[PDB]
Amino acid sequence: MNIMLTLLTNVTLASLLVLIAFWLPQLNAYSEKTSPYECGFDPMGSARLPFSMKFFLVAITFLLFDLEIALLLPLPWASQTNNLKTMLTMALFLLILLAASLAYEWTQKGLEWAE
Amino acid sequence: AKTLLHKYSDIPEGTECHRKAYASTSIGGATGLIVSAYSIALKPPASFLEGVARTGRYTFTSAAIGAIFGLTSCISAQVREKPDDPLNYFIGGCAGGLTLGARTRSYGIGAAACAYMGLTAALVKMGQLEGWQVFAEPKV
Amino acid sequence: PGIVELPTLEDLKVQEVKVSSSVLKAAAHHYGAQCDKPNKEFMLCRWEEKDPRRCLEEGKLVNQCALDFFRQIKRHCAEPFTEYWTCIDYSGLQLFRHCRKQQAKFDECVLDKLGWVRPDLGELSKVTKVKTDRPLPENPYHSRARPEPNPEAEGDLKPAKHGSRLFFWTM
Amino acid sequence: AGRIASFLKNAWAKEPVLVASFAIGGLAIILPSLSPYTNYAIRINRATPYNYPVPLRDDGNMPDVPSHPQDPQGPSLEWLKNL
Amino acid sequence: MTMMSGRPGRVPLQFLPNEARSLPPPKLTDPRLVYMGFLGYCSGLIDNAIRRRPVVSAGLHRQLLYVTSFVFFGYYLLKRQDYMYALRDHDMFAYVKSHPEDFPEKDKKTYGEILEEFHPVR
Amino acid sequence: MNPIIYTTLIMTVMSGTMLVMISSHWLLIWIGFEMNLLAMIPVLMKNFNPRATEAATKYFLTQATASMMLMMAIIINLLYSGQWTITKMFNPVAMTMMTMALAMKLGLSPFHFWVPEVTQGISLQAGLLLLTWQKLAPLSVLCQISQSINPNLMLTMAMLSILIGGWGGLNQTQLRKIMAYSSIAHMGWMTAVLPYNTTMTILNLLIYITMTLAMFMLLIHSSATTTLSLSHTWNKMPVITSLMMVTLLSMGGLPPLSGFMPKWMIIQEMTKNESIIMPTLMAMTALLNLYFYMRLAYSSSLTMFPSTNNMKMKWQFEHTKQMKLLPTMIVLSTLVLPMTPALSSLN
Amino acid sequence: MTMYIAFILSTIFVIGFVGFSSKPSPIYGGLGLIVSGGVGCGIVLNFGGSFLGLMVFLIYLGGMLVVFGYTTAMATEMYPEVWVSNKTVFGAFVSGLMMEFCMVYYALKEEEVEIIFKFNGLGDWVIYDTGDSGFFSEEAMGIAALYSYGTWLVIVTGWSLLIGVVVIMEITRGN
Amino acid sequence: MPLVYMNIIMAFAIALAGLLMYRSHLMSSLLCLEGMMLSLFIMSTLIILNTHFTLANMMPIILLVFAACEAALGLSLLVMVSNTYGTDYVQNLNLLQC
Amino acid sequence: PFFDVQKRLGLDLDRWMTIQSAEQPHKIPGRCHAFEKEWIECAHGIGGIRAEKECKIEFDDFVECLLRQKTMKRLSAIKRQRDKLIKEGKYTPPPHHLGKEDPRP
Ligand SMILES: CCCCCCCCCCCCCCCCCC(=O)OC[C@H](COP(=O)([O-])OCC(O)COP(=O)([O-])OC[C@@H](COC(=O)CCCCCCCCCCCCCCCCC)OC(=O)CCCCCCCCCCCCCCCCC)OC(=O)CCCCCCCCCCCCCCCCC
Ligand SMILES: CCCCCCCCCCCCCCCCCC(=O)OC[C@H](COP(=O)([O-])OCC(O)COP(=O)([O-])OC[C@@H](COC(=O)CCCCCCCCCCCCCCCCC)OC(=O)CCCCCCCCCCCCCCCCC)OC(=O)CCCCCCCCCCCCCCCCC
Ligand SMILES: CCCCCCCCCCCCCCCCC[C@@H](O)O[C@H](CO[C@H](O)CCCCCCCCCCCCCCC)COP(=O)(O)OCC[N+](C)(C)C
Ligand SMILES: CCCCCCCC/C=C\CCCCCCCC(=O)O[C@H](COC(=O)CCCCCCC/C=C/CCCCCCCC)COP(=O)(O)OCCN
Repeated sequence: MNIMLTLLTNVTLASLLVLIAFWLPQLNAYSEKTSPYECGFDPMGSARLPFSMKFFLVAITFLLFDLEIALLLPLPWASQTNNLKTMLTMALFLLILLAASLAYEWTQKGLEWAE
Repeated sequence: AKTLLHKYSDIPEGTECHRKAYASTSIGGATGLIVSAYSIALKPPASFLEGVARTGRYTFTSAAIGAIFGLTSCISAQVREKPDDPLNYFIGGCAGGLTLGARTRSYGIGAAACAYMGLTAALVKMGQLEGWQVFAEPKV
Repeated sequence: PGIVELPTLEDLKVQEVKVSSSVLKAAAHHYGAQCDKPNKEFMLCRWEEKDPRRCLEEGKLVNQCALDFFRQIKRHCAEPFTEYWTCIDYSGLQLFRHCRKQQAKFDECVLDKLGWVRPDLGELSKVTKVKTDRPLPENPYHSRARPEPNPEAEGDLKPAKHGSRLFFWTM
Repeated sequence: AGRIASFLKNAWAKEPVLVASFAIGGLAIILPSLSPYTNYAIRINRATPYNYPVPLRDDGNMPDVPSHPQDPQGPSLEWLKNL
Repeated sequence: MTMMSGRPGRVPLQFLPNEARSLPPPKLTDPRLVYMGFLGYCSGLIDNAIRRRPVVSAGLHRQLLYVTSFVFFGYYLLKRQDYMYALRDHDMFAYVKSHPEDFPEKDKKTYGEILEEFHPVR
Repeated sequence: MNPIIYTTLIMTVMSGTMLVMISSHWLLIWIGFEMNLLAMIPVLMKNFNPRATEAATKYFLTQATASMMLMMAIIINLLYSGQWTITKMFNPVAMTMMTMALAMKLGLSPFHFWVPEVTQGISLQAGLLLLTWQKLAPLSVLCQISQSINPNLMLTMAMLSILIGGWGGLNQTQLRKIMAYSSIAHMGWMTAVLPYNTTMTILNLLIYITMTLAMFMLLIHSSATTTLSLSHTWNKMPVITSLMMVTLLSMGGLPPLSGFMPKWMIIQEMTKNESIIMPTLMAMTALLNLYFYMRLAYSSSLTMFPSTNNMKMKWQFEHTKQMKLLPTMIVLSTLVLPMTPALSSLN
Repeated sequence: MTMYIAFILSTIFVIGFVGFSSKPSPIYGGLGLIVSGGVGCGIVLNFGGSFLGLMVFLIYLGGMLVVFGYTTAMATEMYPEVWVSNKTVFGAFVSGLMMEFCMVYYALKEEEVEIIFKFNGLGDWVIYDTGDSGFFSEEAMGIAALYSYGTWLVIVTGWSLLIGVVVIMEITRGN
Repeated sequence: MPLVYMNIIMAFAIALAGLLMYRSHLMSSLLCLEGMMLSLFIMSTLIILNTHFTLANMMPIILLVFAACEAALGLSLLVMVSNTYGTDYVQNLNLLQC
Repeated sequence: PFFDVQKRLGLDLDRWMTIQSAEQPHKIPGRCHAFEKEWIECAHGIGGIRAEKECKIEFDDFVECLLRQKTMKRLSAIKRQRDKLIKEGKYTPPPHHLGKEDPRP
C-alpha cells in the first residue's frame, strides 16, 4: 500500500512536469520546424523500413541465458538445506552446462556478428 | 446441443406436428450454421456481405429441409394412425431430399437426396425402435 | 452434516499475559527453562489431539505458569529486567546482541535471587519427553472404516483350457 | 608433460582470462570434496531449529530423551561455540 | 479399456513372471515355432533378393542367423502368450467361484419337455 | 549438420518420448513433449530449402498450440483436485481440452490439415520419423487416461479421421501426401478402439509402424517421391516394385495379409460392446484407402510405364547404401496373420 | 469486498491481453504484454508470491526487449498499425473489451456457470488461510527445494537449455 | 470460484483466440503464444500459493524455462522465413497444400 | 504406454511431487493435508472403479477444503439475511462486530 502510493506519486510528478513543459512556454509550430532531423536535408526513405540486426543470434541466445538466471536466483536459500552435497552437485552441474553452451556457440562462430 | 434432439424427441410421434416441425427446423438451422462457418473459414468469401449471403443460403436450405422433414413425417404418422413405423420417416426424408433438389435446382440431386435421405431416416427410426447405439458405451 | 460444538465464552476466559513482545523476548530463555513442564504438556496435547477444543485446561495452566514466572521476576528485581527489555525494545529487530550488559545484570540478578541458570546454546530446541495421564487419542482423524480389499490371487497356475480360443486357433 | 607445458604457456600468453576462468572453476569443483569443514556446514544447517520441537510421550522406555532441556541427554551444540 | 495392466502383484517390466514356470513350456517342434523359423527364412531370401545376390544360395551363415533369431525370439513370445492366457482363465474361474449368485446353475430340461416352435418349409 | 549433432538431436527426440512414457507426473509429461518438439524442429530442416522451412514453421505452430492447451488442461485438473498424477481426469472440461490437445498432436481430423503439408515439405527420412516415432507419446498418454475420456468426442474424431484420410488420399500424385493421408486414416482406426481396449490400440500401432517403415524404406531405396518417378523403378529394380505391391495390399487390409489383422481385431472388440454400426462404417470407408493403394500398385508394379534412355547408365550401378532392417520389415508387414493370438502378450 | 484491488489488477491483466491479442503492430503488442506482465506481478504479489511475481516480470522484460529488436529488424511496415488505425484491429479490441465486460457483469450481479463452473464474487480475501508460524517464506523454501528434491527437474531443464542453444544454431545456419 | 481465477482463464482464452486468428505478421502470433504462457504461469502460481503446496512452487519456474525455449524456437523460424521472403507474412508460406 | 521404470528400480524420479501430503521441506503442511491423507488412505489398493463410489465422502470433503464452495454459499446466505434484517431495522449488529471489541492477546 505504501509502494502503490510511492509509484503514484512518482508518475504524477513526472506527468506534471510534462504538462508544465507543454503548457507554460509559447508555441510556434510550423511544418519546417516539426519535420524529421537528418542533419540538413530531407531523408531519402522512411525510418520505418526494415533495419537489419547483425547480432540476431546473440539475441536469441540471450533469451536462453536469461532463464538460467531464474534457476540460479534461489541459490542463497538452497544453501540452507541439509543435503549440501546434492545441492552443490546440482548447482555446479547447472553452471557447467551454461559454460558448455557458451563454449559451443563461441567455437561455432555464433558470437560473431553477421557481415 | 443434444438438448435440441431431446426437444425434438420429447414430443410424441404423431402428435403436435407444428411443435415437432419447429424442433426439426431448429436442428436443421444449427447444422446449416455449422456448415457455413466451416465453409467460410476454409474458403474465404471475398467480402463480408458475400459471406453473409453464403451463410444465409446454407442455413435457409438446411432449416427448410428440417422443416419439411419434420412436418411430413409427423403428419404422415398421425394420418396413417401408424406410429412406430419407419415408413413415416422414409416419407419425410424423401420430401426433405426433394426440398434440397428444388433448392439447388437439380433433378438428379433431388432424386438422389430423396432416396438416400429417406433410407437414412428410416434407418434412424429402426434404430430408435430397436435400441441401436451409434456411440456405444464401453460395456466390456 | 452435523453441528459444530464450541466452548462457551465463559470457558474461554483466563488471566491474560499482557506484556509486550520485547518483555517476552527478554524473558524467553529463563521462561523456557522454568515453565517447561506445562508448556510441553500443552504442546503434546495440542499435537496429539489436533483439536484446539480438547486442550483448553492445558492452555490455562500455561497462562498461570507464565504469570507465576513473571510475578517472581517482578517480586525480586523489576529494575534490571526493565533496563534489559527497554534496551531490547529499542531495536527494530529486537536483537539480543546489542544488549549484553543489561542481559548480564538481569542474569546475575536471577541467578543470585532465585538460582536461575540461563540455558546454553542448543538446549531449548531439544526434543524432550513428557509424562502425562491424558490417554492417547485413538482416532484423532475421526476416520471412517476402510473399505475391504479385493480378495487375493491364490492357487496353482494351470494352462488355459483349449489354449487361446481365438476364432479358429487350436493353441 | 612438455606438450601441455608449452600449451599452457601459449594460453597464458594469448587468453589469460580463459586460463583464470578454468582454474577457478576447477578449484570450485574439486576442493569441496577434500575439505574437513563441509561436514561442519551440514551439521550447522541441521542444528538450526526452524520449527517447534514436538515433545514425545514418555512411556518409561526412553533412556536417551531428556525430560527437561537442561538435562544432559540429547544433542549438544558445544562443538559449535568453539567453532 | 485396460483390463490386465492393474492386476495386483505385477512387476513392471518382467516379460516373464516366476509363476509362469509352473506351466508346460512349448515344445521345440511347436508349429508356431516352425512358422517363426519360416518367417526368418523368408527374411533371409528377401535379403538376398534385394542386394541382387543369388536368392537360395548366397549367404548361408546369414540365412542361418535369420532363422535362428526368429526361432529364438518366438520361443519366448510363445511362453509369454501361453502364460497370459493361463492368467485369464485362472482369474475368470476364481471370479465365477467367488460370485456364485451371478452364475447360477439352473435345472436343464430334456427336449421332450421343452416346447419348440415348428416352422414348415414350403 | 554435423553427424554428431544429428545423433544428439535424434537421441533428444527419443528421450523426450521416453520421458512422456515413464513419467507419473503431469509436469514431466509436458516436459517430455516440449523436449521432443525442441529437438524435432531441426530434424525437419536438415536439408535446407524454403519448403522445409515452411513445413517446420507449420509444425512448430501446431504443436506449440497443442502444448499450451495441454498445459491448461493440466492446470484446470489441478485446480479441481490437488493432483499431479496421470490417472483419470477429475474435471470434464479439463478432459475435453486434454483430448483436443492430444488429437492436435496426433493430427486427427478436424486437426488433420498439418500432416500432409509437413510430410510433403520434408525429406523421406524425416517423413519416416514424423509418421512413425512421433505417434508414440500422445498415444501412450491417451492410453493412460482412457477411462476418463468421453466416447462421443473420441469416436467422432476417429470416424472423421478415417473418412478424411480416404477422401484426401484419393486426390494425390505425390507419394508423401499419400503416406500422410494413409497415416491419418490409420490414426482414426487406432483411436476408435481406444475407449474399449487399449491393447487393440497398441496392436494396431505396432502393425501400422511396421508397414509404414517398410513403405518408407522402399521409397528411399528407389529414390522416388512422385507417382511417375516410381513408375520407372520396374526398369531398374523389379523386385523392389513387387515387394512394394505386396506391402501395398497389406496396407489395404486384404486377407490373408498382416494388415488385415488390426482391422479384424478392432471390429470384433467393438461388437462385444454392442457397437455394430460404427465398424460397418469404418470398414466400408477404408475401401477408399484400398482404392488409392491399388492405383499406386497399378502404376508401379502391375503394369509397365514408359522409361527413359538414361536409365541404361543406372543399370550399371549397385546401391551404395543398404538398409539392414528392410527385409525383416517386409516379412512382418505381410506374413504375420497366423501369429495373431500373440496379441495377448501385449496386455 | 475489501478494496477489490486484485479484481482491478486482473481486469487490467485481461485488458492488456485484449491489447496484444487484437494483433496490431508488434511494438504495441509487446507494450501490451509488458503491461500484462507487470500487473500479473502485482496480482501474484498480493497473494504472497514475491519471488515468482518479480521473476516473471524480469523474464518478460528481457523477452520483450529481444522482440522489439526483432520487430524493427523484420516486422516493420511503412505505417505500423495501432488499435484505432484499422477497422479489424479496432473491432477485435472492442469486442474483447465488451466481452470481458459481459462476463464480469453476468458473474458479479448473479451467479452463472459460464463454461467450467460458477462464482458469486465476494473478493479474494475469503479463501485465505490465517496461518501463524515461521521465520521463513514458504514460497522461498519450495523454490529452494529445487536443488535438493528436484534433481530430476534440474537435469531435464539443463539438458533442454543446452539443446536449445544447439538447436537455434542449427536452424539459423542456412545453406 | 473467485473473480480473480475467472479473469485469468479469460486471459488464456483471449490469447488462444488471438493465436488462432492470424493477421499478416507472424511476430504477432508469437506474441500470442507468449501471452498464453504468461496466463498459465499466473494461474498455476495462484493455485499453488492458495493451497500451500510447497514443493510445487518450483513448477512455474520450469514453465518459464520451457516457455523461453519455445520463444527462442519461434524467433529462429521467423529469421529463416524473413530471410527467404524479406517479410514475416503468413501468406507467403503457401507452397505446400493438402 | 506407461513403463513403470521408477517402480521397477525403486527410484522416485517424480513421485515426491505428485501429492500435497508427501514430505514437504521443513514439514510445512498443505492447507488440505488431513483431507487428502484421508481420501488417499480410504481408496488405497481397491482400484479406480471402487474408489470413486466407496471413497466419495472423503473426496467430497477434500474438494470442499480445496475450493470451499459450500462455505462461501453458507456465508453468503448469512450475510444476505443480515443485510435484509438490518435494512428494515429488525436486527442490530453487536459492538464486537462494529469495531468496538475488547481485544485479547
Ligand atoms: C478455453 C477455450 C476457449 C477459446 C475460445 C474463446 C475466445 C474468446 C476471445 C474472443 C474475444 C476477441 C479476442 C481478439 C481475437 C483476435 C481477432 C483477430 O485478430 O482477427 C483477425 C482476422 C483477420 O485479420 P485481417 O487479415 O487483418 O483482416 C482481413 C479481413 O478481416 C478479411 O478480409 P476479406 O474482407 O477479404 O474477407 C471477407 C470477410 C468475410 O467475413 C464473413 O464472411 C463473416 C460474415 C458472416 C456473418 C454471420 C451471420 C450472422 C448471423 C449469425 C448469428 C448466429 C445466431 C443466429 C441464429 C439464427 C438467426 C435468425 O472476412 C473473412 O472471410 C474472414 C472470416 C472471419 C469471420 C469471423 C471468424 C469466426 C468463425 C467463422 C464463422 C463465420 C460465420 C458463420 C456463423 C457461425 C455462428 C455465428 O479478423 C477477422 O477475420 C474478423 C475481425 C475479428 C473481430 C471479431 C473476433 C471475435 C470472435 C472470437 C471468437 C468468438 C467467441 C467464440 C465462442 C464464444 C462462446 C464461449
Ligand atoms: C435390378 C434390376 C433392374 C433395376 C435397375 C434399373 C432400374 C433402376 C433405375 C432406372 C431408372 C430410375 C432412375 C430414376 C430417374 C432419375 C431422374 C434423373 O436422373 O434426374 C437427372 C436428370 C438430369 O436433369 P437436369 O440436368 O437436372 O435438367 C435437365 C432435364 O433433362 C430437363 O427436364 P424437363 O424440363 O424436360 O422435365 C423435367 C420434369 C418433367 O418431366 C418431363 O418433361 C416429362 C414428364 C416425365 C414424368 C412422367 C410422369 C407421367 C408418367 C408416370 C406414370 C406413373 C409412374 C409409374 C406407376 C405405375 C402405376 C401402375 O420432371 C419432373 O419434374 C417430374 C415431376 C414428378 C413426376 C415423376 C416423379 C414420380 C416418381 C414415381 C413414384 C412411383 C412410386 C412407386 C409406385 C408403386 C407401384 C409400382 O433429370 C432428368 O432429366 C429426368 C427427368 C424425369 C425424371 C422423372 C422420371 C422418373 C420415373 C420413375 C422414377 C422412380 C424409380 C426409382 C424408384 C426408387 C424411388 C425411391
Ligand atoms: C507386425 C508384427 C509386430 C512386430 C513388433 C516388434 C517385435 C520386435 C520387438 C523386440 C522384442 C522385445 C520387446 C520386449 C523385450 C523385454 C521387455 C518386456 O519387459 O516388456 C514387457 C511387455 O512385453 C512386451 O509388451 C511384449 C512384446 C511382444 C510384441 C509382439 C506381439 C505382436 C502381436 C501379434 C503379431 C505376431 C508377431 C510375430 C513376431 C515377429 C513389459 O511389460 P509391462 O511394462 O507391464 O507393459 C507395458 C505396456 N502396458 C503397461 C501398457 C501394458
Ligand atoms: C573444469 C572447469 C570447468 C568450470 C570452469 C569454467 C566456467 C566458465 C569458463 C568457460 C567458459 C567457456 C569457454 C569457451 C572457450 C572458447 C575457446 C575459443 O575458441 O576461443 C579462442 C581463444 O582461446 C583459445 O585459445 C582456445 C582454447 C585454448 C585454451 C583456453 C583455456 C583452456 C584451459 C587452460 C587452463 C587449464 C586449467 C587451469 C590450470 C592453471 C594452471 C595451474 C579463440 O579466441 P577468439 O575470441 O575467437 O579470437 C578472435 C580474434 N582472433
